[PDB]
Amino acid sequence: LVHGGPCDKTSHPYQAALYTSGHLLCGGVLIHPLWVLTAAHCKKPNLQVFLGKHNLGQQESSQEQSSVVRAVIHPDYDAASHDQDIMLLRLARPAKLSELIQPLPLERDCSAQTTSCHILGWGKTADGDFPDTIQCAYIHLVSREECEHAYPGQITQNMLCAGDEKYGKDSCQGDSGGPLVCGDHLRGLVSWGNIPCGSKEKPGVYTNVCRYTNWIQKTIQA
Ligand SMILES: CCOc1cccc(C(=O)Nc2ccc(C(=N)N)cc2)c1O
Repeated sequence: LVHGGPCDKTSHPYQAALYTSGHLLCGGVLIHPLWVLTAAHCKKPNLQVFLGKHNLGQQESSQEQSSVVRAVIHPDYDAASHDQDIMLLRLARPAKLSELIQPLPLERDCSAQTTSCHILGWGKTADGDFPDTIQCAYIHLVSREECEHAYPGQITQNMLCAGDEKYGKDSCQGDSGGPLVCGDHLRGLVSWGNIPCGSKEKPGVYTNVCRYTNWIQKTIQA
């Protein structure tokens, strides 16, 4: 995450850290004790999910680790365009809830009125390094028309755009699959955007979570 700052220790109980080969790969969102939502392009071998983490460089009393027993990629995910960039991970060990481990409810209304939004993650910062402490930033949803102008022919109905006019606060590599939170609800998942990261003109592109209500519920209940 670029141009942000360290999160408040108690503000992100839904945040998951996804690892492969002992290295951080992606972000994720806890949505049920047994399920974590992430981006479909985060599919890698033997994913290890860490909940209750704030600082990746230290062992924390609140942390809970679990392997993945099932990875469910949306049937219509298109890797080249990032269309339908969503995947459900079933935990081997269900999340033991605490003040620092809680699910985040989903935004089910695609026409939800404008609320305060924020992004978070252990992705690439402004200096180009990967931080040990989770970063946070307030951003705003960008109109579909302005986003279409930024990325001609690339924005689908399964995508949302958000960014920051002032400093270009934006998500980056490592934050993928992490949450775009609007009014204490999951509005989006970090998917793609400007390289190098920065949203002053080209906003961050997020999976439009409201579109996947039926698919998520059908997968969890299957
Ligand atoms: C499975 C690991 O995932 C990745 C691997 C390689 C590259 C990326 C990446 O560049 N992602 C990204 C770019 C821009 C924005 C943005 N500016 N909003 C967000 C994410 C990646 O996620």
